[PDB]
Amino acid sequence: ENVLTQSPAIMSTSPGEKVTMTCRASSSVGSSYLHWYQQKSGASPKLWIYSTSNLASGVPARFSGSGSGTSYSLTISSVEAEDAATYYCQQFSGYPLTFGSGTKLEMKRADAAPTVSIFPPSSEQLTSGGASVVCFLNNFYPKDINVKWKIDGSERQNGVLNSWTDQDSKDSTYSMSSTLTLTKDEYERHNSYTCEATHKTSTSPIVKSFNRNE
Amino acid sequence: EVQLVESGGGLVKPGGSLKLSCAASGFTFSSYAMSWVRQSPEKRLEWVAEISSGGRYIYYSDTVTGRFTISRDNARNILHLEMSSLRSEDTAMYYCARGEVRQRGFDYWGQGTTLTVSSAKTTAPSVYPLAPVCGDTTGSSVTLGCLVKGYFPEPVTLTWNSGSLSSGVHTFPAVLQSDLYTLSSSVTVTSSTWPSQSITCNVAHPASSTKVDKKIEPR
Amino acid sequence: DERETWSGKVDFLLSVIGFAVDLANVWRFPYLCYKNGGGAFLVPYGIMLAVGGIPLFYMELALGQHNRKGAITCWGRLVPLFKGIGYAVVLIAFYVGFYYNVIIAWSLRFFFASFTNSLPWTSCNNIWNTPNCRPFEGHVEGFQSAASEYFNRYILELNRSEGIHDLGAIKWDMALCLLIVYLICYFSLWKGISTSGKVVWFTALFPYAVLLILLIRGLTLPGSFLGIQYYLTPNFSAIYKAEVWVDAATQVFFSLGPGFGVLLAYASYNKYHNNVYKDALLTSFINSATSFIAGFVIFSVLGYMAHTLGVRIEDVATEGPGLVFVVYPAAIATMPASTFWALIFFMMLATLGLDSSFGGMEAIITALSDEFPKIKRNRELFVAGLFSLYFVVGLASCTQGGFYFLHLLDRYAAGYSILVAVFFEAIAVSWIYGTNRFSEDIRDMIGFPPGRYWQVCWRFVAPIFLLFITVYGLIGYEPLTYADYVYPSWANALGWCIAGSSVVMIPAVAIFKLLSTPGSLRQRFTILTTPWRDQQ
Ligand SMILES: CC(C)CCC[C@@H](C)[C@H]1CC[C@H]2[C@@H]3CC=C4C[C@@H](OC(=O)CCC(=O)O)CC[C@]4(C)[C@H]3CC[C@]12C
Ligand SMILES: CCCCCCCCCCO[C@@H]1O[C@H](CO)[C@@H](O[C@H]2O[C@H](CO)[C@@H](O)[C@H](O)[C@H]2O)[C@H](O)[C@H]1O
Ligand SMILES: CC(C)CCC[C@@H](C)[C@H]1CC[C@H]2[C@@H]3CC=C4C[C@@H](O)CC[C@]4(C)[C@H]3CC[C@]12C
Ligand SMILES: NC[C@H](O)c1ccc(O)c(O)c1
Ligand SMILES: [Cl-]
Ligand code: NA
Ligand code: NA
Repeated sequence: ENVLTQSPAIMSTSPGEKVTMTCRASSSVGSSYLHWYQQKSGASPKLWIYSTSNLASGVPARFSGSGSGTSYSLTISSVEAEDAATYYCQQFSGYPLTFGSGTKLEMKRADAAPTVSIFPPSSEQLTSGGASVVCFLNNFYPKDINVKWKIDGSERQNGVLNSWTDQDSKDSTYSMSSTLTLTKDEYERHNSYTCEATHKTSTSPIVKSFNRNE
Repeated sequence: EVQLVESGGGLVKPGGSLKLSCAASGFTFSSYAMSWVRQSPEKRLEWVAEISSGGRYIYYSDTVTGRFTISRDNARNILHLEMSSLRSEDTAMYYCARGEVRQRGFDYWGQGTTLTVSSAKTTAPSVYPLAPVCGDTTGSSVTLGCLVKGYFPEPVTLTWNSGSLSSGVHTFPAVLQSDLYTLSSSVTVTSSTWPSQSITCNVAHPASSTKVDKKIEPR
Repeated sequence: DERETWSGKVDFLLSVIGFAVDLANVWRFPYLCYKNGGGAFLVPYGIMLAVGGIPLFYMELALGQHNRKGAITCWGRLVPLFKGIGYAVVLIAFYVGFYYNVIIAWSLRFFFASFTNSLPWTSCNNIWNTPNCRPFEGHVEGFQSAASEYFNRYILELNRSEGIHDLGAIKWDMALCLLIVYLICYFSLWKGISTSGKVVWFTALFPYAVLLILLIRGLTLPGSFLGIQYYLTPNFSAIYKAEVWVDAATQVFFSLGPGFGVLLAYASYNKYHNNVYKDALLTSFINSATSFIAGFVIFSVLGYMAHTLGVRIEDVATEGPGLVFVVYPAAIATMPASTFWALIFFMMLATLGLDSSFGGMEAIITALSDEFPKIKRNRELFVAGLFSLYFVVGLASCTQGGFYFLHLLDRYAAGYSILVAVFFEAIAVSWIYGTNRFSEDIRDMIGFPPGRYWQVCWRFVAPIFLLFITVYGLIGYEPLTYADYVYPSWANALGWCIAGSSVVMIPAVAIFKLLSTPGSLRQRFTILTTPWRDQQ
């Protein structure tokens, strides 16, 4: 099996810059058999470059390909926001057919701190026996963020579900949801719940709390 | 002009068997080799099987050989994939791709069809409405939420006010935890619009014939 | 089936180049240009080449590489109802072996005759000459040139034979030469393509060394440009006459030898994923390119003959063995260092033929080694016995009247037989196996299907291209005669049996096993039209 390794795995770029990604094969591949596919977040793959250098129909001229043997590369001349996607190389010269591990191209934007919002358990859920307090951390950049839960003053590390969104296609931001789940008894046996968010934009964390009275 | 449509496939118990289909239109189907390519939930592309124009040459991936059978119907322009003794590793979205010329690649892909192989049991989601807590207000916009908890399998579809409200919504992708999916979504609107106008969460889980609406009220 | 493979790819390319490029590239193509409008002849020649020749050439190369078996086994596995095609193709190759090598012997005989200070065929005052000898070629039937009389009265001794009945004595100098060619063929096709594919290095490349030397020598002779004029100067009036289109069509078919059984055998040792399409286009071009280059070598000396030696161009712009054994040696014997030109020229003729002999013989050896394992196990023995039958029967062509016998085979061994054989090959491939089923096989080898151009040519043009030949070949038919000799009507029949002994295998085998399988009429017309691989 001819495994194709792509690097980098993720890479950010500001519109206008030049982008290059590489596809290294574990066995020599005929140049006429190396292809590249573009897959946008949520859609299916689309043939992008075939025979190393040939642009598929509809592919703008700012895309180029090159390489041979075991080293190939896809290169964007001046990257545009509509180029944010995952790029897969693929060899068609030997069975089994093998796709590369892919390079995810994300857009670079200015830093943005998140707008946090804390939500106590729904009344419907409290009667079903459980209690989930969710917390949204919306429209921030860069993607890495860190959430922390505190019940009263003690921090709670267990029973959390975090989810990230794909990079937004309009403002290039990220958003992240985090849900803390406890039993109704455990929940009603405490007073204040706190959602602390740590992010590169701030020296100290953004906090949002609420007491089970107001 | 060329169209490929995958179909069939959903939840299947391990060891079970299921059959996928691909409908071809817009070209002389009988002249092109076809392949199935799947994409695991970890988003990795993996080729599975290829069948030649007249079905006389068939290649299989090592990880699938002996269990999957690729077949062709040039009369009705349909591609099939017969799967047996399935395992969880086979869980993926199965793509149907056209690729006659090895030197040109897979020039057309279908929309995909999802196969979930799991011994978990289908369950409907509890849909809870998320409304802020009495406090600050004093902002141009406020944000609401909707919690879809403990369902299976994928997918569920979530909209706000039946689709009229779209700007300012973040529906976070679902996360599996101990055989149950949880999923949340947030909307933000100017204070002059809520609770002035009514804002409602519309969840849909066809796997469990669920269809619920939850109006967000600030009790 | 752990079939062996060409030690290197050049072994295959040179083996194909060698089989294709033979004396016909020298003693027929340039003549056809000079006769059919010079440069204008390239119009119908290139069209017939692109539309009939290279398609069929490409087809058999792909079949051989894909089905990986000799001619008999291949067509059997392709459509059983037409397995006889493989038998006809092997028998035809067998017959032409009885006369193709004696022309190589003539080349060695003249080669050994050139080890002298003054070439024998120069003057008209030898024991073999007649009072009607003249120094160079003329246009009166009873007055031959010095070189003509040498070839006729000394080498062949054909003057002492009254026809095919009167054969006469066995010229043991020719028999010795014939043996030296079968000995060369033996220790070449001796242990398979392991050595075959290497001997082809010298035999396929050496002719280009000599063509290069003779090309410089000829173009630097007084009057050579005049020859190039008779060779090429266009006269597109010839394009209008249908005699030049059948001339082009026929030369293109017989110069590539598509469907003769050897391209199949040669390709059957390629690796399954070899780009045989790139091979067919490469070698087919090198073949025609070699004919073009050769025309300059010939007519440069032809113009020299007509300008310094004072002869009519029509009297020396001949074709066939007369051009290489009479006209050209005469000019060689008239230039400084003649002994050198004569020695490398006759050596070129030899190596031009050997390649093509190898191919015809391999077609037989491979086809049988793939259908009867007794032969495959004892290769060295089989060819030993084959060549021996060739040589022994070949002694009848080392006789004094051998030409009459050899001339008979030339006009009947493969003349119409191979045409009807390839016609069924094209019909079987495109219409009974299927062009889509065939294009699918090529896709699996080279990764892409043949274009619609190649499919249209295999399905409609190729059968018309081959009928266009066979029809006009039957229309121009006239009884067999050499000079004043009229062959007796029993000889004229002997040739038709040789012609039929191959073609009959097609309907004969189609009748035999059409009854050897059990079932209904349609149930058997389908058990015999289902390919072998479509059974697993
Ligand atoms: C004096 C000597 C050198 C004459 C040599 C002439 C041939 C070498 C040239 C003349 C016409 C050419 C042909 C013109 C047209 C084509 C069609 C072409 O078909 C294609 O469309 C290729 C792509 C495809 O259909 O797959 C293949 C090459 C071919 C046969 C060419 C092959 C080379 C040919 C025979
Ligand atoms: C390396 C191993 C080679 C294998 C052996 C070669 C086999 C070829 C034998 C041909 O026979 C000879 O041919 C010569 C060709 O001409 C004749 O010379 C004839 O012509 C000569 C001039 O060319 C004259 O000098 C001679 O007297 C006259 O016999 C000669 O008689 C004859 O026996
Ligand atoms: C004007 C004339 C005499 C020029 C002679 C041209 C000669 C040199 C040409 C004609 C045929 C050509 C050969 C055709 C086939 C191949 C296979 C290729 O993979 C290696 C080169 C090789 C071996 C070529 C070498 C050069 C060649 C021999
Ligand atoms: N062009 C090759 C030549 O016509 C030829 C030589 C030997 C053969 O056995 C044959 O069938 C054809
Ligand atoms: Cl030719
Ligand atoms: Na030829
Ligand atoms: Na030859």
